[PDB]
Amino acid sequence: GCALGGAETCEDCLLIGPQCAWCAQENGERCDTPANLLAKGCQLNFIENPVSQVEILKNKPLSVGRQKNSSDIVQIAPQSLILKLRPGGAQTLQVHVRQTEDYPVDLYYLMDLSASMDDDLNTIKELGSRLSKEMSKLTSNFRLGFGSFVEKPVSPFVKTTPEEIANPCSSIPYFCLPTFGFKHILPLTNDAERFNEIVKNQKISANIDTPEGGFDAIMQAAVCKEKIGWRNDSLHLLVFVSDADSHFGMDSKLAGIVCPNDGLCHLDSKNEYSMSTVLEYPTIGQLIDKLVQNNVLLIFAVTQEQVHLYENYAKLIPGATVGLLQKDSGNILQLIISAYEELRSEVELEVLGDTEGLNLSFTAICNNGTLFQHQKKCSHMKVGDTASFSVTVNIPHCERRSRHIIIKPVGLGDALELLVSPECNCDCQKEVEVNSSKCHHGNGSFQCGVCACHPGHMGPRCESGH
Amino acid sequence: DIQMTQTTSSLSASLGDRVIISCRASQDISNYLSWYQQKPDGTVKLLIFYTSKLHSGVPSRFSGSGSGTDYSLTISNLDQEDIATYFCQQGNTFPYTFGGGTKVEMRRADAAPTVSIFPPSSEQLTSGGASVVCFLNNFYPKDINVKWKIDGSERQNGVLNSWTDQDSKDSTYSFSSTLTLTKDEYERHNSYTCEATHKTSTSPIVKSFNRNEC
Amino acid sequence: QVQLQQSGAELAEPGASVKMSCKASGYTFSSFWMHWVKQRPGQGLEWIGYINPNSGYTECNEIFRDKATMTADTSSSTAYMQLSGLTSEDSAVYYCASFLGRGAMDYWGQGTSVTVSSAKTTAPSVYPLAPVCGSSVTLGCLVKGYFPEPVTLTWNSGSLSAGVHTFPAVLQSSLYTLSSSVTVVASTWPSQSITCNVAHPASSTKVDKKIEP
Amino acid sequence: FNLDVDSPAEYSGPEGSYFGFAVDFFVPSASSRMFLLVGAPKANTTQPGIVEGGQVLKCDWSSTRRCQPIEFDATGNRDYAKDDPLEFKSHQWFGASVRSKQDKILACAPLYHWRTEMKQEREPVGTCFLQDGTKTVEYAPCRSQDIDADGQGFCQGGFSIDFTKADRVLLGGPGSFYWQGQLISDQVAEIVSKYDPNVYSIKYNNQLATRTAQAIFDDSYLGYSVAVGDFNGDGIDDFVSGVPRAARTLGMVYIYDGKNMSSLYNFTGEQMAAYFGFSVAATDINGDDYADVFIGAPLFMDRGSDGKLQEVGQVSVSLQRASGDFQTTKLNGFEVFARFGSAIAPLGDLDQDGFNDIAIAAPYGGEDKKGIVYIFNGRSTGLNAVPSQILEGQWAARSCPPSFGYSMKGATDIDKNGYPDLIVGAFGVDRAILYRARPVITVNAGLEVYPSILNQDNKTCSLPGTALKVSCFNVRFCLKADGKGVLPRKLNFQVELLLDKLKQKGAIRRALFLYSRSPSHSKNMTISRGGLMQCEELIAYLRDESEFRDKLTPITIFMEYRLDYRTAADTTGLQPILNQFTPANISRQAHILLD
Ligand SMILES: *[C@@H]1O[C@H](CO)[C@@H](O[C@@H]2O[C@H](CO)[C@@H](O[C@@H]3O[C@H](CO[C@H]4O[C@H](CO[C@H]5O[C@H](CO)[C@@H](O)[C@H](O)[C@@H]5O)[C@@H](O)[C@H](O[C@H]5O[C@H](CO)[C@@H](O)[C@H](O)[C@@H]5O)[C@@H]4O)[C@@H](O)[C@H](O)[C@@H]3O)[C@H](O)[C@H]2NC(C)=O)[C@H](O)[C@H]1NC(C)=O
Ligand SMILES: *[C@@H]1O[C@H](CO)[C@@H](O[C@@H]2O[C@H](CO)[C@@H](O[C@@H]3O[C@H](CO[C@H]4O[C@H](CO)[C@@H](O)[C@H](O)[C@@H]4O)[C@@H](O)[C@H](O[C@H]4O[C@H](CO)[C@@H](O)[C@H](O)[C@@H]4O)[C@@H]3O)[C@H](O)[C@H]2NC(C)=O)[C@H](O)[C@H]1NC(C)=O
Ligand SMILES: *[C@@H]1O[C@H](CO)[C@@H](O[C@@H]2O[C@H](CO)[C@@H](O[C@@H]3O[C@H](CO)[C@@H](O)[C@H](O)[C@@H]3O)[C@H](O)[C@H]2NC(C)=O)[C@H](O)[C@H]1NC(C)=O
Ligand SMILES: O=C(O)[C@H](c1ccccc1)N1CC[C@@H](OCCCCc2ccc3c(n2)NCCC3)C1
Ligand SMILES: *[C@@H]1O[C@H](CO)[C@@H](O)[C@H](O)[C@H]1NC(C)=O
Ligand SMILES: [Ca+2]
Ligand SMILES: [Ca+2]
Ligand SMILES: [Ca+2]
Ligand SMILES: [Ca+2]
Ligand SMILES: [Ca+2]
Ligand SMILES: [Ca+2]
Ligand SMILES: [Mg+2]
Repeated sequence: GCALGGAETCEDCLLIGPQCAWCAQENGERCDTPANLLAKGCQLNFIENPVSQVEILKNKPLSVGRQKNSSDIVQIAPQSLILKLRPGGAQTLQVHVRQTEDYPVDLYYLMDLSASMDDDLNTIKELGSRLSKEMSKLTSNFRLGFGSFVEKPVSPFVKTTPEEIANPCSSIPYFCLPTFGFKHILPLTNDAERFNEIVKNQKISANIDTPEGGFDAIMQAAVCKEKIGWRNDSLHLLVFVSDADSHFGMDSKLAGIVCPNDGLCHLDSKNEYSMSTVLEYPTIGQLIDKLVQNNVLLIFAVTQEQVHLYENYAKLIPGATVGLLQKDSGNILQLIISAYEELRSEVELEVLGDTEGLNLSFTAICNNGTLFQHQKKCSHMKVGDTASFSVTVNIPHCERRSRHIIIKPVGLGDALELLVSPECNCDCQKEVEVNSSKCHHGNGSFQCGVCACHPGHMGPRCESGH
Repeated sequence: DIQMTQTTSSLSASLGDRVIISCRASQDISNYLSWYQQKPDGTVKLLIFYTSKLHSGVPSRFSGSGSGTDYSLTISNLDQEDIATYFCQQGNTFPYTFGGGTKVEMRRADAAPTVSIFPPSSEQLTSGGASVVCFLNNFYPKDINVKWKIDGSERQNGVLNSWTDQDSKDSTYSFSSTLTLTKDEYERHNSYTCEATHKTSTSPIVKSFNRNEC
Repeated sequence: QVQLQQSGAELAEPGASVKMSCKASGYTFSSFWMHWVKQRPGQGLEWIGYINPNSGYTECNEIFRDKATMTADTSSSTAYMQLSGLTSEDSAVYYCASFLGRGAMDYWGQGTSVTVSSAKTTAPSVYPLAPVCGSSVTLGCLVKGYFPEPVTLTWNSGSLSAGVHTFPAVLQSSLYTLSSSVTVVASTWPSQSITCNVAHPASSTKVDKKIEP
Repeated sequence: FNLDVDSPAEYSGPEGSYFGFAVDFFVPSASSRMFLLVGAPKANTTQPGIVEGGQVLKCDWSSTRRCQPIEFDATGNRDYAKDDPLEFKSHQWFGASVRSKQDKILACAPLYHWRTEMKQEREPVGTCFLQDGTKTVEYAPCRSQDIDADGQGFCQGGFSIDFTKADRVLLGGPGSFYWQGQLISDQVAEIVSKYDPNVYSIKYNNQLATRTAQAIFDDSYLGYSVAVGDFNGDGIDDFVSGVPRAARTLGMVYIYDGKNMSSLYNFTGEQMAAYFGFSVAATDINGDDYADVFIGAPLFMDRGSDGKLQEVGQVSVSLQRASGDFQTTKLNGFEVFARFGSAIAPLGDLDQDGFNDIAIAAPYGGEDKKGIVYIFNGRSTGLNAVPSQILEGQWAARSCPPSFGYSMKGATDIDKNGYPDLIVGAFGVDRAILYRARPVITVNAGLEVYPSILNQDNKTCSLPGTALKVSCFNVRFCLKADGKGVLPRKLNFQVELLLDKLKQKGAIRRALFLYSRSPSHSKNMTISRGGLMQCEELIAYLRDESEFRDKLTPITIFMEYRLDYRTAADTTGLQPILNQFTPANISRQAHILLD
C-alpha cells in the first residue's frame, strides 16, 4: 500500500497517500498505515501522521422569518471556514442555504430597439407600474432601470449614406433615430412612473443585418455597477428583451474591429457605450466571467424563433434562464414574475476563487433529510425552506500557497469564505538537530529517525565519504 | 422620355471611305450613349459604350465622339462586312431609348433594272384568281417606283411588292411586284403592263403582254 | 465566349399569350441584369425593361408595364419573358441582351419572332412563271396562300444559286405570299429543265413545280 | 523544435498601420532574391484624398531588413460625377489579405465601398488587386450588378484568399446574400485578360461561385476563411472554407469541388459560439499524400478539474483517408482567453524528418498578452499532440493587444539552408518577425557493458597502486551523427558517464571507475557527419562487500551526450540542434551475482 518505491522521508511518505504514517528512531521502510507502526513498536508519541481538518471561524445561524434589518439576514451558513487538507485526501463540508422572506430585487430592463420592436414599445407603456405593483407583493425593495441596444453603428451592419445615417428608416419612410450600440437610460430606481415616462419617450432605430449587438449591452450592464446602480445584497435580474440573433466575438472583424472586448465599463458622458466601434463583441466565455463576478442573473426574454438558440446559450451561463416572448412583448410581465418565482423556488451552489486543479463533489440534501441528490441544486422548495449541501474538496498534489475560495448560492450576495491550506509537512521536520552524533560524528542531521546526510557523505548513518 | 434622332436614315459609302453617323438627344445625356450594329440577318453587336469606349472584340476602325446632346460614331477604312444598320442608344435615364437607325450601303455605278413580266399560271386560273408578276432585278440605287397599267388604266389596289437586300457580290438591289385579280376580272381585260421608273433613265422602262395574243 | 440562345418563333392568336426564353452561357448569369428589346418588322428598337436575375426585381418602360412580365431561372441560367393580351402590334422580334454596365448592353440574343394572327396552318399554292410567247431568260415561281412562315425555295434542288432572287414574303389577306426569279442563259432553257422546289414544313408540304413553256 | 528564437529578423511598420495583419513569402519565378510580403491595412498612403487606404510592403531578407510599399494602385477615388465619387477607398483595409504564387501577388481591400451606377449608395463589395510583373489589374468579383444586402453589395470580397496549384484564385466574401457568404474562384488568366477599367462589373468566363440559398442560411459567413487541397483525388485542388455562424453558431466548414463548386464534405462544430471555422488549413501532416484538414475554434470552452468552463480554444485535425471519410481528433488550448487556434500555418517539414508540421497561434496568451505560437510536428499516425516548441512575443503595446501570431506563413526556405522558415505577424505592435529553421543533427548512441553479470569474489583486476584486489568489468560508449542540409563535417560532443545512477543523494554508489576511483567520467569527443560509429572503452570495478549491503538493485550505467552548438555555426550564423525526438541519454544495467 504505502510501502512503495520512494517514501524514504517523512515528507516523501506524506505525498504517496492520505492514510499513511511515519515512525521515528526504531526503539528502511518506516512509512506504512498507522496501525502497522504500532504493531511494529512505534510509540504513540513518536508516530507521525497529519490529517485533513476543518476549522469553523464564522457560523452564525441562518436567519428565520422576515428581518426588519438587512444586517440580520443570514442565507448561508457557515460563513467562514479554514480547510487544512493533506495531499490526496478529501474533506466534506456541510453548507446550509435558506432564502429570507424579504430580499431586495434589482431588475434592469435591457431591450432591443431595432425597427421590429416598435410594437413592443407601445404595449409596455405601463409596464413599470404593473411590474412594480406585482413585485410589491413579493419584496418590499424593488427597483428597476432601463437601457436599450441596437447594433455597432459601423459598416457593414448599417447603411453609411448620409441619409440613412441621419435616419436609418428614411427609405421606409419612418421616423428612426441613428443606429446606436448601447444606451444606458434609467439607472435602477423605485420610481416606477419614471420608468413609464422614459419608455413612452423612446424611439426605435434600425440596421440592416438580423443579429444584433445585445451582447455588447449585456456586458456593460453587468460591469457598470455604479452607473447601472446595482446594490449589494440583493437580486440582480438582467432582462434581455429581443426578437433576434446575437452577434458574438469576432463577428466585428467584418467591420475592421479586431481588439477583443476588455470586460470594463465604457459609458461616456451621454451614458452610451463608447467602445461600440472599437472593441469586438464579447464572447460567451467573457460574458460568463463578468456575469458571475458581478452576481447578475440573466433572463433571455425572446421570441419563439430564437428560444432554442438562447436556451443553448443559457445552458452555458450560470443562472441564466429563458422565457418565450410574444411578438409585441404583450406577456413580458408574466415572464418576469415566472422567472422570479422559479428563482425563489431554487437554490444552486456556486464555487468561485482559486479552484483550478481542485476536485469537487457535490451532494444536495433537499426536503429536510429525506432526499439525496448528486447535484449542486435543490428545486421545488418554499421560501424559508433550507437546502443542505455536502461539498468535498480534494487537493491532488501538495502546494506552497493557500487558496481563497467562495461558496455561495447563485444570485445571492451572502457567501461562505473558504481558505484551503495544505498540510504536507511533518511535525518532526522542524526539529532538525543538525550535526547530530547519530549521523556518524556530525556528518548529517537527525531529522525524524533517519539521517539527512551532508554533501559528500553516503549511507544510512552517513558513514561513507565521497 | 429622351428622344434619340439619327437625321440620316441611310447613306452610301465605298470601301475604304470614312463614315460618320450623327445622333442627337432631346436632353443632356452625360455621355451615356452607345452604338450598336445590326446586320441584315438580325445580328446585333455592341460597338461603342460611354460615347467613346470600344467594346471587347470590335475593331479599331470604330470610334465614338460627342458630349451633351450631340454624338457621332466614326468608321474609318470601311470594310465589306461593315454594311449594316447603326443605332444610337442613351443609357443615362430609364427608359432606354434608341435612335431611328442609319443604314450604311455600298456605292455602285448606276445600273438599269432587268424587267420581266409574267402572266398568271394556268394552275392559278383554275383556282380562280390571276396574279401578274413583274421582276425588276439588279439595279442601283434602291429608290424605285412601279405602276400597273391594264387597258390604259391604273388600279393600284391589288398590287403587292417585295424588296431584296443589297446583294453581297454586286451592290445592286431587286424588286418583285405582283398584281392579283379575280379570274372574271382578269378575263374582262386584254393588255397588262408593268411600268418601272428609275433614276438611271428618264423614260420609264415598260414590259407588257396581251392576254388574247400569243 | 458569351452566348445568349433564345427560343424559337412563337405563333399565337389575338388575346392569347406567349412565353419565350433566353439561356445564357459564358458568364455568371445571376450577377448581371438581362434587358429585353422589341423590334417591329422594318422598324427601330424599343426597350421593354430589365430584370435582376438573382432577385427577380424588374423595371419596365411605361408602355409595356401591363404587356410584359419578366422572370428568370437561376439554376438553368435562363431568362423568360411573357407577352399577354396579344395583338397585331405585338408581332415583332424580341431580343434579350445582357447588361454591360455604363448604361449599355454588351451581348444580344438572336431574337425570337412573335406573330399574332388568327389564320391557321395552310399549305402553299406553287405556281410556275414562264415568259410570254434574247441572250438570257428569266423564269419565276409564285408561292401563295401559305401559313405560317417559313417556306424554303430552291431551283433545280439548289444547283442554281447565282442569278436567283428570292424575295421576302408579304402578308396578303392574312396569309404569306412569296415569289422567286431565276435567270439563266437563253440557250439553256427550255433545252434543260428548270424546277422550283418549294417546301413548307408546317404543312409537311413538298412541291417540285417544273416550268415548261 | 529547431526554430531559431535567439536572433530572428524583426521588421517594423508605421505606428497604427496594423503592419503585420497579414504575411506571406514572395518568390519570383526567376530564382531571384526572396522577399517578405506584409500587409499594413491601416497605413496611410500617397493616394490623393485617401485616409488609411492601407498598403502591402515588400521586405528585403537580411540585405538590409528594409520594407518598401508595393504600388498596386496610386490613385484616389474615381468620380461618377462631379462631387459624386464612384468608390470610397479610405479605410478600405487594403492589405488585410495578401497571397503570393511565384510572380503573382494578390492583395485585397475587404472594406472598399462603392456607389453603384444607379443610386447613390456605399456598398462594401470589396476589391482586390492582382500584380504579375509590370501588369496590375483590379479584381472585384463581388462588384457586380446584384446589389444591396440581398445580393453581393455587402459581400466584402477578398476577406480571405488563396491560390490553387493550377493558378486559380479562391476568394471568400462573408457578406453575400444577407451574410450567407460566398466563395468565388476565377482563373488568373481570365482575371487579367478580361480586365477593362471602363467596365466595373467584368464578365469572367469559367467563373465558379456558390449560389444563393434559402433564408435559413442567412448570417452564416461562408468565406470567412479559406484553404485549398485535393479531397476527391483528381489532382484538382478543392475549396475549403470556414462558416463560423452556421448551424446556429455551432460553426461549420464547407468543402466544395474545385472543378464545379459542387458540395463535397461538411464539418460541424460541437459548441455554441466557439467560432468554429475562424481559421482553416490544408496540409498532409502524416505523409500519405492525402491532404488533411485543420479547423480552429478559438473560443471553445473546456471543462476543468474543478468542473468550471474555461475558454481556451480548440483545433480539430481531420486526416483524409482514401475511402473519402475523415479521422478526426481535437487539440485544446493551454491558456484561458488566449484564443488558441486563431491562426494555423502549415510549415512544411520544419525538422526535415519526413512529415509536415504546423504552427498554431494563441495570439492573446503569454505575459501581458504578448502572444504565443505553438509548433506541432507531424508523424505517421497524425499530429503529435504535444508542441515541440513555443514562440513567445516580446513586445507590449498601449492601445490594441500586440496579437503576436494573429497571422503566420511558413513552408518557405528563405535562407536556402534546407529547412523551411516561419513568418509571424504582430499587428498590434506593427511588427513582423522571421524565424529561421536550424538544421537537425540525428545521433545514434550505443553503450555496451561487458561482462553484464558481476561476481564480487572474482578479482583479477588491479587498482592504481599496489591494492591489486578489485572485481571489474568495462564500459564501451559510442556516438554516431549525420544530418541534412547546410552543415559542417565535424562536431564537438561532450559525453558524460555515471555509474550506479539509480542510487541518489545519501545512497552508496557500488560501482566506480578504475582510473578516477569515482562513478562520474567526462569526455570531449569529435565526430564527422556521416562517419562511422566512433567508440571508446574504459574499465570500472566494484567496492568491497563491507561497504554496501545492497546486492539486489541492479547497477545502472548512465550515458549522457550533449553538443557544443556555437562551434558548428554557419555563414548564416545558424547553429545546428540535436534531434529532440532521439533521447540524448541511454542506460544499460549490470547485476550482482548471488550465491
Ligand atoms: C463535379 O465534378 C466531379 C469531378 O469532376 C464529378 O464527379 C465525377 O462524376 C463522374 C460521373 O458522375 C464520375 O465518372 C463516373 O465514374 C464511375 C466510377 O468512378 C470510379 O473510377 C474513377 C477512375 O479512377 C481514376 O481516377 C482517379 C481520379 O480521382 C484516380 O485517383 C484513380 O487512380 C484512377 O486513375 C475514380 O476517379 C472514381 O473515384 C471518385 O469516386 C469515388 C467513389 O465515390 C471516390 O472514392 C473518389 O475519391 C473519387 O471521388 C471512382 O472510383 C463510372 O462507373 C461512371 O461510368 C463514370 O465514368 C467521376 O468518377 C467523378 N469524379 C470524382 C467524384 O472525382 C461530379 O459529378 C461533378 N458534379 C456536377 C454536378 O457536375
Ligand atoms: C453541407 O451542408 C450544406 C449546408 O446545409 C448543404 O447545402 C444545402 O443542401 C440542401 C440540399 O441539397 C439545399 O436545399 C436544397 O435547395 C434546393 C434549391 O431550391 C430551389 O427552389 C426553392 C423553392 O422553394 C428556392 O427557395 C431555392 O432558392 C432554389 O431556387 C431545393 O430544390 C432542394 O429541394 C430538394 O430537396 C428537398 C430536401 O428536403 C426536398 O424537400 C425537395 O422536394 C427537393 O427534392 C433542397 O431544399 C440547401 O440549399 C443547401 N444549402 C447551401 C447553403 O448550399 C450541403 O448539401 C451539405 N453537403 C454535404 C455533402 O453534406
Ligand atoms: C493617417 O492619417 C490620418 C490623417 O490624415 C490620421 O487620422 C487623424 O489622426 C487621429 C486619428 O488617430 C485623429 O485625431 C483624434 O481625433 C479624435 C476625434 O476627433 C479624438 O478623440 C482624438 O483625441 C484625436 O484628436 C484625427 O481626427 C484623424 N483624422 C481623420 C481620421 O480624418 C491617422 O491617425 C493616420 N494613421 C496612420 C496609421 O498613420
Ligand atoms: O432590425 C432591424 O432594424 C431591421 C428592420 C428594419 C425595418 C423593419 C424591421 C426590421 N432588420 C435587420 C435585419 C433585416 O432583416 C432582413 C432579413 C430578410 C431575410 C432575407 C430576405 C431576402 C434574402 C435573404 N434573406 N437571404 C438570401 C438572399 C435574399 C431587418
Ligand atoms: C458592498 O458595498 C460596499 C460599499 O457600499 C463595498 O465596499 C463592497 O465592496 C460591496 N461588497 C462587495 C462584496 O464588494
Ligand atoms: Ca415586435
Ligand atoms: Ca444587426
Ligand atoms: Ca479535387
Ligand atoms: Ca494526410
Ligand atoms: Ca516534421
Ligand atoms: Ca530556412
Ligand atoms: Mg432587429
